[PDB]
Amino acid sequence: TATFHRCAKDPWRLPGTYVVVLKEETHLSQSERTARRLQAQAARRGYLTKILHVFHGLLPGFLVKMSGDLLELALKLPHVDYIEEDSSVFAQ
Amino acid sequence: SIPWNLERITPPRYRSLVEVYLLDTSIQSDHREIEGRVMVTDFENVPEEDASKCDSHGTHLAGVVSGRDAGVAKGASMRSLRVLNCQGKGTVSGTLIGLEFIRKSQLVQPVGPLVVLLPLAGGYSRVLNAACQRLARAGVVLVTAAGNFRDDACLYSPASAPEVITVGATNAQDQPVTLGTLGTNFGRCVDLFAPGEDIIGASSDCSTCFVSQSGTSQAAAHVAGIAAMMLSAEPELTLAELRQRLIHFSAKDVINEAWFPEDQRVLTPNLVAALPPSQLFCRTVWSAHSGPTRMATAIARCAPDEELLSCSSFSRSGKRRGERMEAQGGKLVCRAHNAGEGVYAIARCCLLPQANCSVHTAPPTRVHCHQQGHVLTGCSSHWEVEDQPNQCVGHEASIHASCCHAPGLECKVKEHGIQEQVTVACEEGWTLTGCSALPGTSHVLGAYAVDNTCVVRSRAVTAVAICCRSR
Amino acid sequence: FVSTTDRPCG
Ligand SMILES: [Ca+2]
Repeated sequence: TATFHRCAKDPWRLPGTYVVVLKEETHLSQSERTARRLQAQAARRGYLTKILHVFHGLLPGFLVKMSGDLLELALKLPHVDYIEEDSSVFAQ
Repeated sequence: SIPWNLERITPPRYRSLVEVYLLDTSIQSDHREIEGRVMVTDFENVPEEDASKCDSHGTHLAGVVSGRDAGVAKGASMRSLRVLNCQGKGTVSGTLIGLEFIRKSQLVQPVGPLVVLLPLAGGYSRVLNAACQRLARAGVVLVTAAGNFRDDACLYSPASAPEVITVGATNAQDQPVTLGTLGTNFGRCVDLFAPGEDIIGASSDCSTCFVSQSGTSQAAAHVAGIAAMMLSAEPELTLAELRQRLIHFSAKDVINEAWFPEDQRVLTPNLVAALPPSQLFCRTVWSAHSGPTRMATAIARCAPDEELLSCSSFSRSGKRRGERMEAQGGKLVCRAHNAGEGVYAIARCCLLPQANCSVHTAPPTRVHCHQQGHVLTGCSSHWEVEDQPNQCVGHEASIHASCCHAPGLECKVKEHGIQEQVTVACEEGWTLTGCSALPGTSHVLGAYAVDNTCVVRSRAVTAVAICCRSR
Repeated sequence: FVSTTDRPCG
């Protein structure tokens, strides 16, 4: 049920930084557990990850600096709703 | 000695407790245009760059919003978040963490109505549209720029976001800003246009100097100021209520639609923003196109506190199967059926208090809203095979009348049968609630409302407009 | 129009 998304304007993509978005009803301590669970299993595979920020107040989730290789692993984490690659915004 | 843009948003008749957040570059907060009125939060989330240039974009825009001499809403309080770096560049993640900071600021030290200006754009983002949406259902007014790419604004964020006012730009001759392959964005995701070319504002070169800049964020800046003044005269306004007033008080039918691609001219509203001088409000909503199947439905929907009084459809082809009003999630919704090139669903979304509305689906001298005191606000019509005030007329077709119980509401039905395009408009003071086509000697491909004008397109055709007032 | 958004306008 959890899906991945990334910007279509290809030169605006920002690979390596991902916005993990959990389901509506997820609590902040659940979101932090889920985010550290990612680093836990990514460390087992010899990948280093950095949780840059954990969200709460508008949407539940977190922002992780990691390889895209871990995207199958991250999609299967509990509570995960969708993941989106970070991308560039510009002054208008 | 009055800048063209400030005169344009002045109505033809004309006679604080709101805060305005701004997310972009750094700001020269001690510029005499904006000095004292602009608290720099010093929040910062900007990517690494791959000094007077750093704050040029945001200084100008804070000046357009509240500058002392060249601002729209002088005396508006502003707070500044840095999300774009010195090259005008930012990230979606930076903008989420920024929007999140605003909401948590508002929970920790509440104030009056909030107007967040988003003078930025990237490609369509699921996550950024969700955040603007959930911030808007919390009660915060978000105003955004349509985009600078002469494109469909639905392909960009937060321009395409649900529940954000998206603003495109126009210049001093009431035409869309276009510059080669660059220019204002357009389409069903643009709510209105505002002055955005040759806009004079505070220049980050000196504390006293001015510059002229262009952009859909300059257009957005006029509207954030118009909304800031609007929200101080009436702080209780919901966002549905504000957007209806923004549309109502705009200048209508001044833009030269020939500057837009042919297929986007119906989808793009011909509105140029204006302040209120010193009622039944309706706006037309266009659907995300359905598809090329013969079993194909597109859906246009109204705001949560917005009633749906009519529903129609438009097929560029002609081969259409009509439209119908259906309840979904507890809300009236408009759904258009394809035969088939594809179809749009054109909903008429109105703001009516003290009114219960209901759909009555029956064949076509019968009356559909026979309940005494109820008004007929709009008539829909759909069929399966391809071959008198409170009454809907048809041909083999199933009718979907929408009938509201409303005390002050008064409704009259104007018609006009005649060719490519037939029009009939409600008289001044009435609001068009429903627009429908009556068939005849010509196949009709669609009927849609344009402010208070009912427009039916055919290839004998009768336009049928339902107009309502208060008393 | 300006680079922060250098051609002229009107
Ligand atoms: Ca919009």
